[PDB]
Amino acid sequence: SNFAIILAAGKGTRMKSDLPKVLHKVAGISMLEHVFRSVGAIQPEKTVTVVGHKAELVEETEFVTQSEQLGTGHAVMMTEPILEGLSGHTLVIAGDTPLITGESLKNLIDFHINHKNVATILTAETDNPFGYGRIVRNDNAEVLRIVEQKDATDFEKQIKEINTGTYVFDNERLFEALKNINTNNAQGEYYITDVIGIFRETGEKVGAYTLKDFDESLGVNDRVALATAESVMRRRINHKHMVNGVSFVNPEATYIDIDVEIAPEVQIEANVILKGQTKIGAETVLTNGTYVVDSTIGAGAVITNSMIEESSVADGVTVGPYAHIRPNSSLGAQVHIGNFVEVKGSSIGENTKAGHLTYIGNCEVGSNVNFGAGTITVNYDGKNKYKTVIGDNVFVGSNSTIIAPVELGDNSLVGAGSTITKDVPADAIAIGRGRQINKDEYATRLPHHPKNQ
Amino acid sequence: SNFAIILAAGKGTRMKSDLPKVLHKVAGISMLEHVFRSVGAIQPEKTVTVVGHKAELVEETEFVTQSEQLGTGHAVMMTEPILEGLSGHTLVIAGDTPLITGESLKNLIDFHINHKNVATILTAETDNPFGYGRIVRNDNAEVLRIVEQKDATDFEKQIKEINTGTYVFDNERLFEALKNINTNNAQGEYYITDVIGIFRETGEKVGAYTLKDFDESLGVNDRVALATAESVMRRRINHKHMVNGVSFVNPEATYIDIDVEIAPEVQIEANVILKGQTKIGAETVLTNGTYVVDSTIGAGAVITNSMIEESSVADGVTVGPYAHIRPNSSLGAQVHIGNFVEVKGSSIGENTKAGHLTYIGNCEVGSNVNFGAGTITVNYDGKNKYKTVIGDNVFVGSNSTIIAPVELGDNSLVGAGSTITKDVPADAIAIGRGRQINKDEYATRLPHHPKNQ
Amino acid sequence: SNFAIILAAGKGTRMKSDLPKVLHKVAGISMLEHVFRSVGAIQPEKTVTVVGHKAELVEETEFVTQSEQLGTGHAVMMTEPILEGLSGHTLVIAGDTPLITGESLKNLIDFHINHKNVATILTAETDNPFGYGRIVRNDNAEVLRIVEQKDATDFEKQIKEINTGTYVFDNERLFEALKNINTNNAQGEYYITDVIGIFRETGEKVGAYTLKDFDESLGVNDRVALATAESVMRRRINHKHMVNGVSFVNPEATYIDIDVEIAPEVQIEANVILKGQTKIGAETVLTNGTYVVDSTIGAGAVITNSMIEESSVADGVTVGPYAHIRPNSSLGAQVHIGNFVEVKGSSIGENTKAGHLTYIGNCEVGSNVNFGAGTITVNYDGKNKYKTVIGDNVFVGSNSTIIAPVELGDNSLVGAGSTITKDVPADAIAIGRGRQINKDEYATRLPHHPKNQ
Ligand SMILES: CC(=O)SCCNC(=O)CCNC(=O)[C@H](O)C(C)(C)COP(=O)(O)OP(=O)(O)OC[C@H]1O[C@@H](n2cnc3c(N)ncnc32)[C@H](O)[C@@H]1OP(=O)(O)O
Ligand SMILES: CC(=O)SCCNC(=O)CCNC(=O)[C@H](O)C(C)(C)COP(=O)(O)OP(=O)(O)OC[C@H]1O[C@@H](n2cnc3c(N)ncnc32)[C@H](O)[C@@H]1OP(=O)(O)O
Ligand SMILES: CC(=O)SCCNC(=O)CCNC(=O)[C@H](O)C(C)(C)COP(=O)(O)OP(=O)(O)OC[C@H]1O[C@@H](n2cnc3c(N)ncnc32)[C@H](O)[C@@H]1OP(=O)(O)O
Ligand SMILES: [Ca+2]
Ligand SMILES: [Ca+2]
Ligand SMILES: [Ca+2]
Ligand SMILES: [Ca+2]
Ligand SMILES: [Zn+2]
Ligand SMILES: [Zn+2]
Ligand SMILES: [Zn+2]
Repeated sequence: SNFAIILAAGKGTRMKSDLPKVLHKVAGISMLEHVFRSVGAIQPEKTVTVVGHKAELVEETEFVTQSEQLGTGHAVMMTEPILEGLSGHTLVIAGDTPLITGESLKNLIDFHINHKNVATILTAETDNPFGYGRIVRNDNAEVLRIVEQKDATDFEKQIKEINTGTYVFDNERLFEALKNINTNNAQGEYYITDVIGIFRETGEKVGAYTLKDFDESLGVNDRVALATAESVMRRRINHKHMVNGVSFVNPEATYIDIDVEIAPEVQIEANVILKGQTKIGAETVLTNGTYVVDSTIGAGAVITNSMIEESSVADGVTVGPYAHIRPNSSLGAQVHIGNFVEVKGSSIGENTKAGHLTYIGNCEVGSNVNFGAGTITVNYDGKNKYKTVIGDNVFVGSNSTIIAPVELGDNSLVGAGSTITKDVPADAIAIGRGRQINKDEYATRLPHHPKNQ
Repeated sequence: SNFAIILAAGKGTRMKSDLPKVLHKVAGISMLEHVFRSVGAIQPEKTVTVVGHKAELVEETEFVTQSEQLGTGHAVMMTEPILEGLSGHTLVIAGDTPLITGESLKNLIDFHINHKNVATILTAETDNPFGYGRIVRNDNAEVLRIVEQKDATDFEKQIKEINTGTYVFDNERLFEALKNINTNNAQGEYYITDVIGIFRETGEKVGAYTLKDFDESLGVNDRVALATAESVMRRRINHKHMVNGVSFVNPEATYIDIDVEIAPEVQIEANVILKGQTKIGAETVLTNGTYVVDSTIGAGAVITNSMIEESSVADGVTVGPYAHIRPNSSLGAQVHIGNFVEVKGSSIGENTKAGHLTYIGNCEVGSNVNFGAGTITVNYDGKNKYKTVIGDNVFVGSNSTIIAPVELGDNSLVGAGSTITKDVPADAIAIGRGRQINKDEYATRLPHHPKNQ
Repeated sequence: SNFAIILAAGKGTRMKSDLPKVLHKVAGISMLEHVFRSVGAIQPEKTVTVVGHKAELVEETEFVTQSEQLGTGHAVMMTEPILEGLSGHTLVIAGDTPLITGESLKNLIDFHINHKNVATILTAETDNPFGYGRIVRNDNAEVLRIVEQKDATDFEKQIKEINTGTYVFDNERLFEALKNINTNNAQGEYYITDVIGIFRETGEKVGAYTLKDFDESLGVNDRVALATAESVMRRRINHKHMVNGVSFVNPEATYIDIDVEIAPEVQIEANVILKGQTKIGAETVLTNGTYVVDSTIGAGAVITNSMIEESSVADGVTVGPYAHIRPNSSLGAQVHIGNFVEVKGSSIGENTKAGHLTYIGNCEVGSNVNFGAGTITVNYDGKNKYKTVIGDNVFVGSNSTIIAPVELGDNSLVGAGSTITKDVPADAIAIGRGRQINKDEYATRLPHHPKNQ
């Protein structure tokens, strides 16, 4: 009953990009993927995407290639093999209108079914319709035709209802009308709007469903329009989170990707970034500058101005300010990671604290461990990485240098300032540092001394 | 002459919160506290706040409890014991309209006094009055009644003047009208708007004072409206600071709490956060990402992308970028705290420099001290914290580990890379590190060496 | 044919500033410099700037001083010596209207030439013209006069076309009309608008060119208007970059100075700051919080939440998060600078890595060097700075302390935790640290041990 054609071969010159236009991201997914999601709401039996140059990349729906730019008519014709003969209602939508909703496309197909139209145009009203196709209606307010700006009479220029370039067609007629135009065109290019002209010649019924919101119809041709799309999608996402019980200091300046999940009672300061497959648990606090990519954060956590990537963070964890949790990290329940701390490829057990100026790389760390300020786990020799194992209740002295592969046994202490080259037994202390020597009056000889300035 | 009732027991379902609705913060204080401040402008002899569930928490004005949700009429009746019999003008205001100003409530009470009204409604005009109570006026433009959306005739739906749910009543009549409705209601619930209906029955004079600004009347029911309130209050606060001589790169994206004080000639970049009892002195520069909580900052300071909490910062101080001044710190005149430095529970004397990768905790530090990059004050043994005392003109070597409790005497130098376990006399040097040994050609054996890749 | 007078002596009381008003910056240059750039579009033979108090500072165009505030008429008269007698069209513009474009001033002078006017007023339409001079036209819609608010009839108050205080005059008449007013004034002050009154007395032809955009005419009197000017100029700059192929997550919250150059295909997250003579190469990624001053960044770089000042960054470089590249640094091709790293006054050769918690100051560093986490180059003795030279393929051990002046030879390794006081030959290792000693069961005696809590 329902088919979908997505036009993804249109010109992208004004993007000034080596990336095909429809692959440019809005809130973490391509414009094309936003259109795939809205198209999904009509439950189409077949979906055909028409691509052009760099087809391989877009493919890397059913796909067909448009090798030559001969207009939207030729584009739609590239789906003839797959859709010719079939009965039911065929949506034609651009890959560069990512703000059109599933609700809008459901209401388009229903309106078309409703009025037994051969074609239905998705229209919208704007007070500045310059450049757009105008929807011409009669006394009875039925759709007669689409008039382009260049063809518009001064009276027609007054028309505020415009063509969004989104349509539903009776599938059978659509492929019949295109062949007609193609063969009798006396010209190379042809346009999906040419089919509306043919239906006018035959008196076949064409209708228009108007979007309440003109801004939903945005067709992205450049990075100005890309940023407008980002602004609308950001507002849409953040609105949903607020209705679901998430507080935002500033939802106009908080950057949350389309698939991020956020539990009720979360508080988000301005200028928080959440990306990819990120999940935030109940009552967690995210402060200004926090940046989370493809990570799970538990309940009752506080992430202060920190960057967390491809990692798991348990309930009650405190991170920051200015901490970096790098890929394949796990922070256990109630872990504290303080300022200027980097964790990479490491598991950290519950209640463990690394408060300051510390690097934990390729470590397996137990519960109730304390990392002194300035602790470095040394994991790399210039060719290979080595694992360090740290047991429960270990006290790693400030400014210590732990050279993997070593094991620090349960309850051990590393003396502050120590270089550790060998395993430390459970309940031992290890000390690897110079003994302090004091030299009376020697500072009087040195350039910092007041007596020497 | 003036009384005030604050309705703080209304439903909060759409907030999706375990915190009562009116306690949700806007610019650093509860919505209820914003209403207490606007109510203060009418100098009320008595102020009564009606609370519901979690009453203890809101209490933790005079307070009365509404154990049962029987409507705003029952809410106002919970103040009968305290206000019954008294003469003068009684403001009724919701705890969830935090944008209404003192100026607006002064102009409401004056307008009511003016026209010897028995009731005055605070009204506003909007082009989308759907859902609101409509204010019905006559040829003479006097207020006849309030008509709810569900009762509105199609002609009444056209009315753009709405009820904000803020009122002034002649106190005597108000408690008389409520008893009447309560006893003869033939129903459980009753509404403050029911009193306006009764005055219509008796021909008692009801007037309306219209807000110039409809957006001032916002009643917060969800976190969408909470963020709108934050946006308006942020704009209001930042406007006041700009008129008072504070420059903002972007006042729509700068987050300054309601009671923060900012001297003239301060320059604030976008995305600065100032919270609580914070004070900023003249000509100080705050750069993007700066976050200050409950701190005093002097004149001619430059805070670059740094977090400062419960601390005092003197004139001429430079902090950042990426520094953390933690609670109970004092930075003396012209102190420099550079990148990746944490100061906690420490006093730092004038002209002292800690430029890099340093932790200063539980230290008393003198004037003209230099902390080398990588210096750690070690203050914690896993149970107790210990104090370090550092004298004037001390040179603390890079990458040194100072294990409290020790004293570094005036003009002393700690050798770079030293572990310090013992006091250092004034004018001494202390060195606690291994002597360098060179091994010819040994690097040729190791995995980093080009010859081994 | 074209002359320009810039009025830069007007009152600045509402700025609450010791800096003269026109020197306040918008997007990295003074409001006066924005006006110099728009004035440049008319190719003036002579440009005269009238300054007042702190004249020296504005001077630190031709300049003339207005020692006494006797109005804009007296201001323009201070240019009589330089412009008296000359023929051609004289632009009069304020130093505090920085949003007026070159295109607008070209269209003003052309319109004036066009209609052989003796005067032309730059006008604009607003729905709130309160306080402004009204432009009075006739049936034929010719400009009769300028009427100030205080002189306006109720009919004249309705006029929405306002005086922006920008003009073109026939130079000869202008200086003749001013002398007339000055001598016969019976008063101290006189106004450029008084010249329009005189032309009305003589029937000399006065015309008005209307700005399409009223907001372009903003005259900055306070820091509220300064921030509005910042908002418009930020939008203008960011629009140009987007049309030129730069992606912005949020162009309303990205802070790019007027002369910053940005290659096509650059991606900029929200809350990026680019200042001064900054240049960004093709396909470079700048993430949230990045702050660049007077620096060149190559192609295919990724700057993650980092501050880069007066430095050069080659192609392929990765910086951050939370790195600080300080003045007179150079990062060679494919260099990696990781979290909590500071580079100052240092050259770093290609493919060199400093991933963590490192300070590199006054160093000459070769290619394929590895800095271990926690490495400190010690460059300062409290009086003088010293240079360290590091060769190619050097492996600088984690937590090492390199005390300048030393040279680390090609392919050398410094043992982790080492203090280095002496040169290290090429292909050597250097070790300067305590040997690890383990003490069985000693941790059982210490306060961290579970058995002691
Ligand atoms: C900034 C923050 O995050 S704060 C939190 C971090 N906290 C810390 O880093 C605190 C770490 N504390 C230390 O390093 C301490 O110096 C300890 C706990 C190592 C000192 O312990 P003490 O038992 O008081 O030291 P003490 O001088 O008694 O020495 C203990 C043993 O080690 C030996 N020893 C001491 N110093 C050295 C050395 N440099 N080399 C070899 N052996 C040594 C002693 O001879 C003694 O052995 P013995 O009993 O066989 O003779
Ligand atoms: C990154 C930044 O922030 S830069 C700013 C920070 N600046 C610094 O950290 C600079 C610190 N400078 C140092 O550590 C220096 O190495 C000093 C100043 C300690 C070196 O001083 P010098 O006097 O040149 O050292 P010198 O080798 O002469 O040794 C002085 C004394 O200490 C002794 N000594 C030297 N090294 C050691 C050691 N490892 N253990 C014990 N004693 C030692 C010497 O024997 C000599 O004593 P003696 O005269 O009784 O024989
Ligand atoms: C966190 C990150 O960024 S990870 C990346 C950073 N990576 C690093 O920092 C790794 C650095 N690695 C090291 O420091 C290592 O300990 C090395 C590579 C110094 C150890 O090398 P090895 O050759 O295994 O050490 P080994 O114990 O064999 O000692 C080598 C020589 O030095 C001597 N030596 C060892 N320790 C010391 C010492 N403390 N003092 C003096 N000499 C010493 C040995 O006696 C031997 O000499 P000899 O052959 O004449 O007797
Ligand atoms: Ca389009
Ligand atoms: Ca260190
Ligand atoms: Ca309400
Ligand atoms: Ca002005
Ligand atoms: Zn990262
Ligand atoms: Zn903090
Ligand atoms: Zn800097």
